[PDB]
Amino acid sequence: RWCFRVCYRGICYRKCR
Repeated sequence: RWCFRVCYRGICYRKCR
């Protein structure tokens, strides 16, 4: 599962496809 972390305004969330 490819997961990457994205930070938005400090909110760092992880998207996984």
